[PDB]
Amino acid sequence: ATPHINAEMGDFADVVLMPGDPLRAKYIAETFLEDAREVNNVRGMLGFTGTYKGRKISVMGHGMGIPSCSIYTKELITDFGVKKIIRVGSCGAVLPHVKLRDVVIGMGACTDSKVNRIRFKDHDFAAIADFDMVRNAVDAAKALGIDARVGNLFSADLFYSPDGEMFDVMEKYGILGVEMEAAGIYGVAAEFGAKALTICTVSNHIRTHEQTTAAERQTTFNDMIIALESVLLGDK
Amino acid sequence: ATPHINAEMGDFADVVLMPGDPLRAKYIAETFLEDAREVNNVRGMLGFTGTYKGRKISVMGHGMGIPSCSIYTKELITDFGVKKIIRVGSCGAVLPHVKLRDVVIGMGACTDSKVNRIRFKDHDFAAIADFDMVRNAVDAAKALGIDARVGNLFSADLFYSPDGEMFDVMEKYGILGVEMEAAGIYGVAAEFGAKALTICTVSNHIRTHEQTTAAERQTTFNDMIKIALESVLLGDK
Amino acid sequence: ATPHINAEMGDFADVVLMPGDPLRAKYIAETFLEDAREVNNVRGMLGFTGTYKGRKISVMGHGMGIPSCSIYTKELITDFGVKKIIRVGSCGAVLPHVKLRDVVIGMGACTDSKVNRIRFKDHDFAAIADFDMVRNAVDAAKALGIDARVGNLFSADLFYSPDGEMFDVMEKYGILGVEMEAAGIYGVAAEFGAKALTICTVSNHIRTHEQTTAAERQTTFNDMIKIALESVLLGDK
Amino acid sequence: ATPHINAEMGDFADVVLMPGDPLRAKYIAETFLEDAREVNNVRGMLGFTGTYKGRKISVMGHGMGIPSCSIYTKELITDFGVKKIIRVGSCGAVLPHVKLRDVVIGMGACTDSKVNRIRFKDHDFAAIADFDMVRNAVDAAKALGIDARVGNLFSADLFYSPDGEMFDVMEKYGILGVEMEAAGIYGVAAEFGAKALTICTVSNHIRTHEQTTAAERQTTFNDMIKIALESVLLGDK
Amino acid sequence: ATPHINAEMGDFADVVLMPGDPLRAKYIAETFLEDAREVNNVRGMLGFTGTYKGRKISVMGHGMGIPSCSIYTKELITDFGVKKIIRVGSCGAVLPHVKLRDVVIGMGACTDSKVNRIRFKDHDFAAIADFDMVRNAVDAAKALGIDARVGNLFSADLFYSPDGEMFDVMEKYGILGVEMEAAGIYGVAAEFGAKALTICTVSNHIRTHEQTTAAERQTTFNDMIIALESVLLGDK
Amino acid sequence: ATPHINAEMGDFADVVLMPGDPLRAKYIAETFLEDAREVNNVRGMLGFTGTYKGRKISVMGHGMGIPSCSIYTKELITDFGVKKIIRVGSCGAVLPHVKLRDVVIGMGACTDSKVNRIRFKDHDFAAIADFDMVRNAVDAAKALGIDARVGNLFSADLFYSPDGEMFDVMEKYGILGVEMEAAGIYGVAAEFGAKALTICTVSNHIRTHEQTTAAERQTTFNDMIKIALESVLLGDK
Ligand SMILES: c1cn2c(n1)ncc1nc[nH]c12
Ligand SMILES: c1cn2c(n1)ncc1nc[nH]c12
Ligand SMILES: c1cn2c(n1)ncc1nc[nH]c12
Ligand SMILES: c1cn2c(n1)ncc1nc[nH]c12
Ligand SMILES: c1cn2c(n1)ncc1nc[nH]c12
Ligand SMILES: c1cn2c(n1)ncc1nc[nH]c12
Repeated sequence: ATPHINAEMGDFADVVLMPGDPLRAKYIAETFLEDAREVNNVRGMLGFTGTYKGRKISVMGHGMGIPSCSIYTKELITDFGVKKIIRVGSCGAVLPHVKLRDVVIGMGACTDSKVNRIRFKDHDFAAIADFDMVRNAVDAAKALGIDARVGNLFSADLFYSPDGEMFDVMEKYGILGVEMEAAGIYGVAAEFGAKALTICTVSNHIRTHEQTTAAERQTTFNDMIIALESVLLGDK
Repeated sequence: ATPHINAEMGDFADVVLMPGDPLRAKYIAETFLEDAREVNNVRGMLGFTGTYKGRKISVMGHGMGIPSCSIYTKELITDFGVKKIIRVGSCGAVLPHVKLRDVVIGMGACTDSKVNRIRFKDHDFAAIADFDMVRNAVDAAKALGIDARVGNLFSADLFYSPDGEMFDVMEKYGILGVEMEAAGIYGVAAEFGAKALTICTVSNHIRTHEQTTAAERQTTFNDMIKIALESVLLGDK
Repeated sequence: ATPHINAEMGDFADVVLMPGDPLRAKYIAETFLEDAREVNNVRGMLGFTGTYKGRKISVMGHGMGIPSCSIYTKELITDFGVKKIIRVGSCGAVLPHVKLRDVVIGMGACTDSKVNRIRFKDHDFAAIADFDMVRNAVDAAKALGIDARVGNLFSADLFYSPDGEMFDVMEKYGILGVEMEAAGIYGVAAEFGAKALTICTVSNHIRTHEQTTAAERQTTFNDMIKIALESVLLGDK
Repeated sequence: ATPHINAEMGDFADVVLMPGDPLRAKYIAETFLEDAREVNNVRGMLGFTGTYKGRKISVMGHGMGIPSCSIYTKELITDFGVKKIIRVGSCGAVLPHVKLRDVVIGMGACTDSKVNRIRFKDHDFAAIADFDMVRNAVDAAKALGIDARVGNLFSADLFYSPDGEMFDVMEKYGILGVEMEAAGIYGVAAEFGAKALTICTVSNHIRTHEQTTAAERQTTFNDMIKIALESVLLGDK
Repeated sequence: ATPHINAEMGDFADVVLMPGDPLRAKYIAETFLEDAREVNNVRGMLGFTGTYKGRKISVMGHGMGIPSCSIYTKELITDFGVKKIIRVGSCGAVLPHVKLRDVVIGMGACTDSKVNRIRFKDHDFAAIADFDMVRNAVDAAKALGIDARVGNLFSADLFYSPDGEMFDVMEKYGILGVEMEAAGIYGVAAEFGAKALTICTVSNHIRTHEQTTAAERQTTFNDMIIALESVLLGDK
Repeated sequence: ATPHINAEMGDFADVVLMPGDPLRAKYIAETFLEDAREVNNVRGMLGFTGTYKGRKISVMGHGMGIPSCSIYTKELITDFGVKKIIRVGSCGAVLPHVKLRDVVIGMGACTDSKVNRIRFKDHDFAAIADFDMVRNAVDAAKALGIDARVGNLFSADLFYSPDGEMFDVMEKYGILGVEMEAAGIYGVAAEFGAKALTICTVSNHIRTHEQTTAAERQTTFNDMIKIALESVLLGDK
């Protein structure tokens, strides 16, 4: 057991899918995993282990923000044998050609957090996904007939930014989606020698809004959960 | 409703005690409040409203880290008429003369986050509590016979910090507790125009490596809660 | 003797009021102390020791700016047994509801100096006063019938700042007064192990451009001095 | 023409290979392209346009260092309709398991340069390659019987860095190769909306050394150019 | 009158010599200026105007540190018509070949202050003297048979540094003297369009100490006060 | 030999002239030196050693940008006993009174590069020339009937900067010329204990433009080389 996870080695699979919302982890285990057992409830951060097409898989919330997800991904890597983290989340778009319900894969993650500068002697650490995990996700999306955009996310510390001028900057430099975790998870994965990937669905357009239905949005969220099939591709 | 709270104006008291652990908010409402009703469960961040000695009072988790609690404290302040936030958390100690379950009152909060530099044009913003709230908490602690140190906390972004040497610097400058929120809450309170205070219980020593359990963290920090609730009463006078 | 003070251990009281203007220290000693003797004139930085209602008390200028007052507060703390520094200065106001001769108590001090980043590994050090000293000053002000706001000061390196827009940011974040020392004094107190507090009199408004004379700045700020001296008396209890 | 390229729109293919050493451009054009024509000579930075298996390709050196290649890549993109840039060159390795003449593909590039912080309001821009170009290079290498590593480069401003400890940090965080351009090319690509990739062969080990021979550095260069060119044809799909 | 100088246009010469110590300004007026009148005493920061070989010259303290001297040099430039500031001060040496009582001329001034980054959009502003003033000082020292070193000073914010490792850095990069004002004065002079020069005598060796006599040290201080003759050379 | 210079100790004079454009080195050697011999050719960066009025001089180009010239100047100083480096090149002007083909001598060099902050523990290093070399150049120019301005250069990392407002700041603080190397050469000179100077002719005005012709840029280049070479003889005293 670690200070934020009341579990033991073996309780997690060597791959963990992580949404921000602990209730969304419950949704995923119940919708997609067979024989799911709950393996953590400390601080309400529900985590589960079951099987997908016979493959052992865990899913667990990571909370909002780089500091929260850094705790959980660290402890999973160093104390529960986890090799792969797949964040499965929502993001806001700044580019006009990125539409509601697009699937975005973060090959890199920009940030206004200081955590990677602290790690990297105040220089620029390029916070990146594991390439093979990216490729597995692109291929799994193709097999399902979904086109995924691959590029940069931006991991914000302030959901409610006082700036607002920073969204123009993100647009100018081609940021595909704004969320709050990827850069921290990629930093954790480099620091402790594991592999990580962030996939997001566009849940709003920070400029404008666009228009869809609940059924359509929930369909795309389930499409993202690509993540499970990418694991199977990785297993080779 | 706000993007992270499914409630309406009036569901929250004008004062909200906030631990990081939503299960601890649930424990506070069951143990200390009367007629406690649940007013939020979005993302599992349980929030409750009830009364303490007749005073309407809410309690709601804020999650771990400056970005998490920044979301919740903002929405409480801008859409639910919340005037005072009292964070009631845990912290790790670096000073030798600070032992487990000691109560610390962060008049100020150091940080290695960039959020206040982003608000303050890259200068030093002294993240501070409301003075009257600090004094209320000190007086309530004296009336309860509970010791409490008043000083600087350090709000860390990395619970698992790769810079162990920074603990020596925290120690040198008298930091009473390492937690993960205060400096961001004080920044929100200033940005959005309310008042805040962080009280913490020392739950582990970073040097001695003695620590309290996860079950103890959510259900044994009762002195802190009493200080927090009684300090509201003094503030209402 | 230290490199900037020609005196010996015992010449200073354990509490030193310090304005920036050495002529103001001279005025304080003549007007408020009894049996005042001069204990330093190096570089014209006049310092005096006497008694206030029987309590040994010193007063000495610290010069303008964080680097100037850092020298003097350091030497007082490390070679003259000084335990408490009470800065008694002037400040410029940015908030509309803050008028000339208002008294401000800096529980914290923002700054655009780099000195605390250099002490604190480039992180945010919340430069704060001693809590008991702040409360002493608040209580002494109430007993004297003098209003006083408690909050953040901003310690500027550039009196003539080329960034006028930073005043808007100070205003947004509730900065009660722009002066040039508090954040450095609070940093010295923490580094070298003593306690400090800055009290300031609003001597000009940065927006309205109303200002007090240079002669008024050195001889009309009497309410502040009374608060400072009486707060020491409360602290001795 | 532009300040550093004396040519007209249309003289360059939409894909440009860029070695560092400008003398290698003429080599590539004569060894791997058909029907090559000279399209630039300003300050000895020779450029050529030709075909590889019918596909229009240009090649031109970029100089050493982020400021140099930032100039040439910008002008190609904004004034010559270039859509893809492939930098081909050498790097030094810090990882014990990365060996001399290994092929490294920079999906990302760390840097100690300030150029991206100037672009990105002093936040962290992740300087990344175009994903399809990365994958094209991996597959083209595979088809040539070459396993290629994919991960982070580090683009150093100072070949002779005074901070020997940074190489240990690079190794801790998995940096595959040290060179001097990738992060700057990636930033320009993002700034003006084109696509870029850096491929490097390991020419030396910062740990120990025992560098490579002459015919080995000839075989290995040819493999890298072959990989880059076949990757373009894969990108055409 | 300005907020820190109780004087009027005309009261100062268009060149001001400035030591840190207001008592040292009094010493200089009394030792070197004819018909000296005191023209400022606000905050005890004594300033004087007299003549040197018939040339009108002022001298005035500037206090310790960049923030203090920035106030006084600013107000002198924008409100009293001053064109040239010559700081005349003491510095500590870090180089082993820089000896006690060497005369050091700051063609540039390094600093750990943030004031020039604030002025210069967070980039590196090279805080420099006016070249002609440097050359006049070198020539005046030569005519007096004194060899002056010209190079970098370092302007510290903390006389009592918590670092201490920074002195090795200054030594490595050839810093001739450590004081507390030059970089701020050069920043003021660029910002408001005036000219400035810092001359220092080495009053200690931050490593080791060396050994001289009071009479010898006071002789070298008077040699520095070079400054007066450099003005006359500047007048052409 | 060094990684970028295939030569031996003694092949270079103790004084090296460095243009940016490497093709200018052969020009200088053939036009102003006697008995010139080729001493380097690695990646087309030709170097030559000869005499000017009996004085041994070398010339070799430095590439564009701080990282490029930092490599070559370092290796010359640490491995070829070089004592003085004179960079000769062009710059852009922001000041209305600085005119095309004016000669500018960089007593100091501002920069938006991070290299000196990496050297100087993130403080402000003033990147400065050697004073005697400055004065030698002024006097040599005077003797040729050329008035030369002396002050600050700005060494830009990005020729194509995304912050158009920085040119206004440069103009406010008196920058005489914008180029891309001076501050980096000055930092290397200080790091390894040698002497350096950058001389520039104004080739364009950032304000407006209306650049210079061909025979004008020929006359002006020759004047700059003449100034640099006569300045060396003045330095020999
Ligand atoms: C603006 C929007 N936004 C954000 N800032 N951060 C995270 C996020 N997730 C969905 N939408 C988001
Ligand atoms: C070491 C300990 N520690 C920490 N670092 N950060 C936050 C925190 N909360 C309780 N204990 C904590
Ligand atoms: C504007 C005003 N102002 C200032 N900036 N800094 C320090 C200070 N002391 C009194 N008044 C002050
Ligand atoms: C150490 C090594 N090294 C470097 N630093 N930078 C660029 C580069 N290219 C090959 N080898 C290199
Ligand atoms: C160490 C020494 N030192 C200093 N730091 N700063 C200014 C100064 N003037 C003389 N000696 C000095
Ligand atoms: C604008 C202009 N400019 C520049 N930025 N950098 C270097 C340079 N050399 C000549 N002209 C230049």
